[PDB]
Amino acid sequence: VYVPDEWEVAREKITMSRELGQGSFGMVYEGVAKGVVKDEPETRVAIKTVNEAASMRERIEFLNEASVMKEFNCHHVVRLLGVVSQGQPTLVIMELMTRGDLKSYLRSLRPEPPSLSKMIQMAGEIADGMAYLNANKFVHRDLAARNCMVAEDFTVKIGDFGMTRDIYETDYYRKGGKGLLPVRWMSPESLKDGVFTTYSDVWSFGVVLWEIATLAEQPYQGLSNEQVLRFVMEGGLLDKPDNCPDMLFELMRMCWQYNPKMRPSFLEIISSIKEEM
Ligand SMILES: CC1(C)C(=O)N(c2ccc(S(=O)(=O)C(F)(F)F)cc2)C(=O)N1Cc1ccnc2ccccc12
Ligand code: NI
Ligand SMILES: [Zn+2]
Repeated sequence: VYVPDEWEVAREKITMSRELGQGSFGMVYEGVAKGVVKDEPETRVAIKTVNEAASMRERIEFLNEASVMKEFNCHHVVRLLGVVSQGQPTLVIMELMTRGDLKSYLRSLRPEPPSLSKMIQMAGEIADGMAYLNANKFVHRDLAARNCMVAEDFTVKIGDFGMTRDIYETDYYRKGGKGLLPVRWMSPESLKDGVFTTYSDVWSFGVVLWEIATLAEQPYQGLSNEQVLRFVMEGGLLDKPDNCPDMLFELMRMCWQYNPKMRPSFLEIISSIKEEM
């Protein structure tokens, strides 16, 4: 069960354009929306949707994951703008991040070195969103560059585009043939016991920093999914990226302490980069 509220907006006011990709519950689109932002008759939006052919309790699961965003007010987490629970298909409308996911954005820079400054900006802008989420008692459990989102001004925001895009099929393993797992981005304790925490979010952040420093290479390129498990669970780590600044590899290491209680908080990460400006 879900009860509509003041977030509800009318299907009429929402246009869909070109598709953005396959979501957990449906296709996702680019669009425009009216009367959803103050002094702004039109607003470009991401329209997340459901397949008419999905369960009623999956249309309920879909809405109650958007109900979590109603609580948030951080400029580094992608903004919930409205809901359309009434009728078919069921929609959520969000802030449109006009440069898409951090992984495509970094990959688009290969054939052209980004400055320590810019890499440390991006790093602080990810760590701000995550600090907020961790404090509003939210564990991302799929923090990766492909789940960060980039604004027209190049500011980075935490988002989540699910585990279902064709484009990043390499980044997921159906372990034991169960559900998809982003094994390359997972803490040793997430891999062994299925323990997701703030602290395992800090591990995924270490791998995002690696992704920024490598321009989104595949972590542990040349190991199989089962070989990644073995390597990380026995205390293995990623190598210093080529041309990696000292300050940014030391962040990485901190985030990859085997003992979760040894990794720093996002709050401590922000403090740590702040004494570097
Ligand atoms: C799938 C879609 C629409 C979505 O629902 N979320 C999302 C954002 C935040 C949360 S959240 O607040 O729970 C937390 F904590 F995870 F951050 C949960 C889900 C995206 O990021 N999305 C992708 C997306 C969004 C905006 N502009 C895009 C432009 C180009 C390509 C994709 C774009
Ligand atoms: Ni900021
Ligand atoms: Zn379900």
